[PDB]
Amino acid sequence: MKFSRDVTSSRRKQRKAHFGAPSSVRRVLMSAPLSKELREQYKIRSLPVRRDDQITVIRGSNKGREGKITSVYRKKFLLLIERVTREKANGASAPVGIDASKVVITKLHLDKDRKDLIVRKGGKV
Amino acid sequence: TVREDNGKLYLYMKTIERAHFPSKLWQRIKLSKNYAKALEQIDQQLLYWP
Amino acid sequence: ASIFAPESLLKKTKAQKQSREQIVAAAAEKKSARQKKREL
Amino acid sequence: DSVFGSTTEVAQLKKNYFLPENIISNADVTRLINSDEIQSIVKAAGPSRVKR
Amino acid sequence: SQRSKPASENVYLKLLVKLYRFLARRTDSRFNKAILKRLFQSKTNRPPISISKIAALTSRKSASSQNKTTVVVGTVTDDERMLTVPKLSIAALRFTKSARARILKAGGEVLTLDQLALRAPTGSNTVLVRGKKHA
Amino acid sequence: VNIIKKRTKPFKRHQSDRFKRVGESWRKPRGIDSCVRRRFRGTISMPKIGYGNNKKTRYCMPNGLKAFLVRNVSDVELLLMHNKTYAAEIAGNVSARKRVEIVEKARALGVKVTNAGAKVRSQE
Amino acid sequence: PFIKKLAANDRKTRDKALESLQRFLSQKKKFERLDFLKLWKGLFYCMWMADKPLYQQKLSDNLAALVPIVWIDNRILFQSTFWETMGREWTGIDILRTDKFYLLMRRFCAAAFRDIQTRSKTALLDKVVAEYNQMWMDGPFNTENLAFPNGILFHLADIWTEELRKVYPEDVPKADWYLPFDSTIKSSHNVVLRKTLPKRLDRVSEYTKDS
RNA sequence: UUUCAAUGGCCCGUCUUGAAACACGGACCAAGGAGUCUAGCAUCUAUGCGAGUGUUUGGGUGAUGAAAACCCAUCCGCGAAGUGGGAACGCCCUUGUGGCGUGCACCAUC
RNA sequence: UUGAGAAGCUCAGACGAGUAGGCAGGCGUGGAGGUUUGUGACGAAGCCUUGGGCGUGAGCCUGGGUCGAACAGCCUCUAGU
Repeated sequence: MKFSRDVTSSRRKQRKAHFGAPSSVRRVLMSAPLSKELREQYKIRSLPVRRDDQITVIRGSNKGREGKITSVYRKKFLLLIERVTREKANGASAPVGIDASKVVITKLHLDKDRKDLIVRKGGKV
Repeated sequence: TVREDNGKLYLYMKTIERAHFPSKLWQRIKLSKNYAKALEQIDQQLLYWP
Repeated sequence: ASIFAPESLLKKTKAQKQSREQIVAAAAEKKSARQKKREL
Repeated sequence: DSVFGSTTEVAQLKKNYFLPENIISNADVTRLINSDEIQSIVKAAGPSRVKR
Repeated sequence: SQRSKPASENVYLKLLVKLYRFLARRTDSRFNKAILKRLFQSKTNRPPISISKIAALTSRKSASSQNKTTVVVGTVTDDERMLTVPKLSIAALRFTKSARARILKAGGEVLTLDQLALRAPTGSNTVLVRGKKHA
Repeated sequence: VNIIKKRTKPFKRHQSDRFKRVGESWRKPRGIDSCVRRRFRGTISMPKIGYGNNKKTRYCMPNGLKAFLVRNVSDVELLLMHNKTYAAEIAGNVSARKRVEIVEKARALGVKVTNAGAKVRSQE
Repeated sequence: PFIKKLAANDRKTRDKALESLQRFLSQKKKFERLDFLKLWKGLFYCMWMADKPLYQQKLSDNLAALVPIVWIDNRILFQSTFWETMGREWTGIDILRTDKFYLLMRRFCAAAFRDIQTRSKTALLDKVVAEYNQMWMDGPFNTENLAFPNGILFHLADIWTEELRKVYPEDVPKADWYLPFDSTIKSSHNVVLRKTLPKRLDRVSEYTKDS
């Protein structure tokens, strides 16, 4: 149960906040779990996704697939993973969007900003 | 009452004096597979009941 | 060793015996009275 | 006992409150009806559902 | 609201009607028939009777109240105006808290209508009383 | 014991066959100048308490049993003692996973099921 | 002998407390009436909680056999307090516990006659019954106590002769055995009681002197 | 269910009128569409307490929603200000029959 | 003899038009508290049907088809019923 009068349990206001969120909020809304190896080595459970991240698809028809994240589609809350495509009528390959919570991060595109993020969120390297 | 447990019928009885101890409220005995003996078992255990 | 025939049962059986005695006596004289009545 | 009191003693935590009393002392009507005091003076019961 | 069952939803009042339904038909007493009829009556038709009226009615004229139980199907309220309460035995549906304390501390006893049915199942040696309906 | 039905035709609302806007469900005619209310000759019948069926055979199916709606196995076990008076009727919203387990349970209990072959096939 | 232990929720504790109370009742000291009244509140609830018919037959036997254990001086008070607590709690029992308490009263009815016979070995029988008839008259058979239930007295009338014959299987000596009933039938303000007690009672005037 | 045969069967609502005649409303279907809320008063019933009764203007309090529940200081409102018949009961005793008493509520008589 | 939802069970007789109006018991709808250790992607609700059944009736249960994510029975509360 929530006891703060500063947070709303209203489904109307929760749905409006999620679907009307700005880009700097959808960066956090699009978070993915880390693999057990990374999770117990970086001391971090989940991180927001990013391009060049290496992920494994965990749920859906494409379950078990792996690949880098070519681009994150924050408008529709979708990830676009390389070689995870669908053939069209004319044979052109249309990429398939995957929710960020349906993948797991097996390798992190480490940067100084993310390295600072790890030590910030109780992590280590 | 009589109820069945995994193929064996049991006679369940409760008394007024165990009414406030739910774990020990109902007592249970085994009823023989022999029908005549099962009827007599109910008669002996329920003696002077209505 | 044995159950002692509850005392409510004993009280009822004594009461039922009194009523059963009355019923037989009432019907015993009713049959004689009815037979004489039918002849009348 | 202090929150509710007793049917004769006032509650400590409720000023001037006594537990409600009952219209019947013993609420087992079967015990009163089938008692020795009452069954000894009732007239002989007629039958149950009677023959046609 | 008065004919064949009380309009009351009180479960314990239904248990008294059940008890005197048995007593009315299994005994040839008009007391059990009268008590049963007054249990179906409404609150307006069952006026309270003061503790002073019971004391006055029992010790009236020749008095000689002996120990007859006073029976009222109603509430026995208190009369603070009277100062000395006699030794009385009253059976009623309800006693007020002051009336019950005054009756008990001043000698006698208070009974319910089911406690009296076990003492006088035919209502023998009972003083059946009523409250004035003038109001 | 045979079930006698005083009437088998339903009581239709008056003038329900002339208009689509007026449903078949019975409505008491409130018109004073209505021939149906005054019960002339040739006018339709009306629901009267005289048409009420025998109390003993009321709610009884033509096979002599009374319907008992069943939503799971626990409901059908209640009819252990009343299998000669009641028939199990599985509800319409009970899935085929539970319909099969109700039918198998009702078979050992000796209980008739009114719709036992619904949403399933057989495999001998 | 703690009363709180006599009314415990487990039967093992109640049996242990009953055994400890066996010694407590045999002391050579005078217990006041209130002390026995409180003691009989626990003992009533020790009997009130007995579960199976075989246990409550033995439990009522244990309570009845407790009477000769009590000191002779305050033995009458033990019985007189038993019939006081069985009169004020009789109407509060339910219909499923009356049969277990009927037997206890019956066992104590015979416990009075058996104690009468024991004291008759040394002292004369006339004064022993007089002491007991005083207990019966001041207690259950009191005419000024309108609240004492007739169910107890109807039971006592039903078993008075049949439990006296048990104590004296060979012959019953002359005594005022039926004195409490004679006083009650004559001068009781309960018309139901005096109109039905002679029917229930089966007093045998074979030995008592003709009036 | 459709259809046939035999027998029967004037269009519904409103108003009118003994009655109808009437005059009105009705192309069809869907959805919407009319004794509601509140203040006061009186009867009745139920419930609580009862010569009392009413916590919620307010204060206290309430960590798990704290607009709830729980508690009540001072006021105040409204209330308070003999003879007959007879319910019921006991006692009889020719026992039923009736009589002898005790007499509620209420109605008649002072 | 088991027939004590004593609010049950049971026996008997008479009776049955009905406007205004009086009275009683029921059917259905939206939402609320409780409950069914309730139903549901192995198909909820809805709709369709010369399928079947129950009730004097309001109505209710169900098969088949269609359909695609919620919903109901019981006690009580409530009303833009």
